[PDB]
Amino acid sequence: QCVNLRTRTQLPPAYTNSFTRGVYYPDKVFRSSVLHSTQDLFLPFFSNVTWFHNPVLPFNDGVYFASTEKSNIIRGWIFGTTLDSKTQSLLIVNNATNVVIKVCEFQFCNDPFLDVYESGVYSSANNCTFEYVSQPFLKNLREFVFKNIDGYFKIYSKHTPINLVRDLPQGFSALEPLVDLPIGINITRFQTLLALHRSAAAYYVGYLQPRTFLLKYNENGTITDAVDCALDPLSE
Amino acid sequence: TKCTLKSFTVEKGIYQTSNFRVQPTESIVRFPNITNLCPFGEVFNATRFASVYAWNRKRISNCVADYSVLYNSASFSTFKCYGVSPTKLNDLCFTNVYADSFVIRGDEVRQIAPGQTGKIADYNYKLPDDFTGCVIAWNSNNLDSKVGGNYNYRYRLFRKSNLKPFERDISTEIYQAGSKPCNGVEGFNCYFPLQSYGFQPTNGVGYQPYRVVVLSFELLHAPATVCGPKKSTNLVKNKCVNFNFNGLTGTGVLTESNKKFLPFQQFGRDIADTTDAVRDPQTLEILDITPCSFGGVSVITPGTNTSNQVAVLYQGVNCTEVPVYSTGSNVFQTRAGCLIGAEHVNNSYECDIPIGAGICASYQSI
Amino acid sequence: GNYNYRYRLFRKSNLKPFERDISTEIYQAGSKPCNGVEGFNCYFPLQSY
Ligand SMILES: *[C@@H]1O[C@H](CO)[C@@H](O[C@@H]2O[C@H](CO)[C@@H](O)[C@H](O)[C@H]2NC(C)=O)[C@H](O)[C@H]1NC(C)=O
Ligand SMILES: *[C@@H]1O[C@H](CO)[C@@H](O[C@@H]2O[C@H](CO)[C@@H](O)[C@H](O)[C@H]2NC(C)=O)[C@H](O)[C@H]1NC(C)=O
Ligand SMILES: *[C@@H]1O[C@H](CO)[C@@H](O[C@@H]2O[C@H](CO)[C@@H](O)[C@H](O)[C@H]2NC(C)=O)[C@H](O)[C@H]1NC(C)=O
Ligand SMILES: *[C@@H]1O[C@H](CO)[C@@H](O[C@@H]2O[C@H](CO)[C@@H](O)[C@H](O)[C@H]2NC(C)=O)[C@H](O)[C@H]1NC(C)=O
Ligand SMILES: *[C@@H]1O[C@H](CO)[C@@H](O[C@@H]2O[C@H](CO)[C@@H](O)[C@H](O)[C@H]2NC(C)=O)[C@H](O)[C@H]1NC(C)=O
Ligand SMILES: *[C@@H]1O[C@H](CO)[C@@H](O[C@@H]2O[C@H](CO)[C@@H](O)[C@H](O)[C@H]2NC(C)=O)[C@H](O)[C@H]1NC(C)=O
Ligand SMILES: *[C@@H]1O[C@H](CO)[C@@H](O)[C@H](O)[C@H]1NC(C)=O
Ligand SMILES: *[C@@H]1O[C@H](CO)[C@@H](O)[C@H](O)[C@H]1NC(C)=O
Ligand SMILES: *[C@@H]1O[C@H](CO)[C@@H](O)[C@H](O)[C@H]1NC(C)=O
Ligand SMILES: *[C@@H]1O[C@H](CO)[C@@H](O)[C@H](O)[C@H]1NC(C)=O
Repeated sequence: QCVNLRTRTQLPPAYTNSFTRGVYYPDKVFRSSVLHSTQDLFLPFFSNVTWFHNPVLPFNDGVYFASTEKSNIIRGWIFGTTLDSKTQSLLIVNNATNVVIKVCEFQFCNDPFLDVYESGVYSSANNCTFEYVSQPFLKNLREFVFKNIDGYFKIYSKHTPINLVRDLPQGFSALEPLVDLPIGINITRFQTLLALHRSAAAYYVGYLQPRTFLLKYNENGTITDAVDCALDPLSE
Repeated sequence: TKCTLKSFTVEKGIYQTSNFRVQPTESIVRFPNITNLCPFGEVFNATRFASVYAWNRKRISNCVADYSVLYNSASFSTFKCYGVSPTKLNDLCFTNVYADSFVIRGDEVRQIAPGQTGKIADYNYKLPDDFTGCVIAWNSNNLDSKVGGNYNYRYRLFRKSNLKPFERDISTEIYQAGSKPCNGVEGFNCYFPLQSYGFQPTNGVGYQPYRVVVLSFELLHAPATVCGPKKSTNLVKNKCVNFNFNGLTGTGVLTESNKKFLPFQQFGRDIADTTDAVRDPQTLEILDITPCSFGGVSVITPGTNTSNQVAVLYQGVNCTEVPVYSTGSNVFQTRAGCLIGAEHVNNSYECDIPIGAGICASYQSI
Repeated sequence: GNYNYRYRLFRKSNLKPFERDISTEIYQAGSKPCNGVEGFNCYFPLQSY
């Protein structure tokens, strides 16, 4: 039931500054008023984050995704390698009431979109392996970090109320762990899902790299500040 | 003192002999409430089973499976485990399970085994000689067998080749025994490969229907998700014991704590990577760990040439858990520890044998 | 066929080095107490070759 649209979704591929966003808790250990140095995959400070205003993008080691969402236009995500029945494919959808995660060899169309009047962007769904249902994930800045290490799919999330006009604010906010998946797929590309009525969406994408960070834990165990040990001599 | 010093005479002074520590009392283990049981009931208690040549295949993953009830129940006529002993299933586990269920005759029970041949073993279901898993079989004469004959169940008898391991063939094509071609009509050299079971309540033991389910456990590199529940027990406090909190093992005394774990941490450490607090997976409360007491012991003596009575000092140990020198004489608790075998006096003289914190002892008794 | 040689197959625990066990008692494999009665979850620990 999927048909290619007439107009091209040619979104301007702009660039902007990451500033000091993209920090998440690396483990589940409580620490109180201490400085801890750890080496892991992070988003480098003051990096170059790509702005889209629906192409297939590489996954690399991990992905940082951000959206100044209004009225919940973004709906889900697709992950895979060949994006067909030849390989297992991951699908995540956040409809009005629940979130559904599926691991199946779907047959996606050339332009998937959720449609309005539940899932019809795939011609077939066979050999399903993993299913999951949970509470909904979602002026409203939504930040997510997706990682895939040794057959484990980690998703970190954060929601923020913002009043700034255009770009990412200058501030610090750590990302708390959200979901873990014990499934092994060698994901290499991914795609964004929109539910556009049959008749102007902006988001930001950045990539992770391995490096060392220093984090500060206050009395209550919350991360309030961080330092990148490879930015400039003062930081080192 | 004599043995440590390796001499038969000892001069006046204080000597360090050995150490002292509090032994743990008992063990405790804690684990989550256990949920998401595997659905064995819908498989074994299924109202209708499929035929042997169309065996039902079921995939089991991401659940907890209890084989204790299956092993203990005597309702199963045949319980044959080949890969491992039944008692060890609850300990180690694989990444997925496959269940193949069907109904056969009572005599064909041994055909479902590694390195076995027969009509079933070569035309309906095949097991590799390296297969690992278990087989369960139980009579169903009162249910599967029909007074008019359970002709619904069919078995394949005719095929040019055998069946591969875990391979199912359901072709209804007319088998051609000879070289004479047939236009879909059975003749002298053409026959239907499938024939019906003829179960009746009065047929005899061996011909009675038997429901058979084989379980195969596979360990693909994906993380394991299905195996037995983890046993747990209650918890104690104010006693040096050893614990296995959700895979984190260690000794110490557990007390109540006022720390505020943020809602997703599990355990806390302060510095130098030493655990201080934990959260029990059932009550979801924050506890506190303290190492139970230990310290060195020392002996104060005035010299073998003078006398033969001594005093004993435990360093940095509160005079609450000392334990023949458990009561002995009057016990004195000092800033340096606890002391047994000497009397505290209100006078003050010069220092003979230093003890610590501004106090010392001498021989007068001691 | 020679069947004079038999080996143990079930034991409550392992064996310390250079020990010998010749006792022939029924094995209570399951939770049901055999009480010296052979049957379900009760097997002879000696198996021939
Ligand atoms: C939003 O998604 C949820 C999750 O799939 C939907 O709830 C399910 O709907 C199916 C439809 O037949 C039912 O079979 C399930 O039992 C429902 N599950 C739960 C937990 O409710 C829900 O209907 C969807 N809502 C909309 C508007 O599409
Ligand atoms: C359909 O699902 C089956 C079972 O889930 C897949 O079978 C796997 O095949 C690979 C290929 O070598 C084996 O390594 C696995 O052990 C098989 N079993 C698993 C993964 O459980 C089959 O590959 C799937 N089909 C497709 C096209 O991916
Ligand atoms: C850390 O935790 C402490 C203790 O819970 C917080 O202190 C409380 O802050 C609230 C403000 O919302 C006051 O109403 C309470 O009276 C405070 N209680 C105590 C005992 O101080 C503190 O706000 C938390 N956050 C930080 C950054 O310290
Ligand atoms: C199939 O159903 C029977 C009947 O409900 C189950 O047998 C019961 O098992 C429970 C748990 O051990 C006992 O408390 C009952 O006394 C049993 N009832 C009878 C009549 O025996 C059986 O466990 C079910 N099989 C499976 C695989 O779930
Ligand atoms: C694990 O299970 C126990 C037992 O069912 C739960 O303890 C109960 O908690 C409720 C909520 O306060 C009490 O009303 C009951 O009296 C408790 N029962 C017992 C036997 O202590 C516990 O809440 C469960 N925990 C989780 C995380 O599921
Ligand atoms: C040895 O242990 C006892 C038992 O706890 C200690 O006695 C406590 O002393 C504090 C301080 O005065 C009181 O607040 C507690 O109420 C006492 N507990 C009891 C059970 O009486 C004693 O202080 C310890 N020894 C030393 C040298 O500190
Ligand atoms: C980010 O990339 C754009 C695209 O070339 C470039 O113009 C801009 O200078 C970059 N910003 C940096 C390197 O800080
Ligand atoms: C993904 O592909 C790579 C390269 O082909 C392979 O090494 C890896 O095992 C694959 N991971 C899977 C199939 O989960
Ligand atoms: C030590 O022993 C000698 C002889 O054994 C004795 O004369 C001397 O008084 C002793 N010293 C003491 C008791 O301080
Ligand atoms: C003498 O010492 C005892 C304890 O050994 C004490 O209770 C008492 O008060 C002391 N008397 C004086 C006069 O200091």
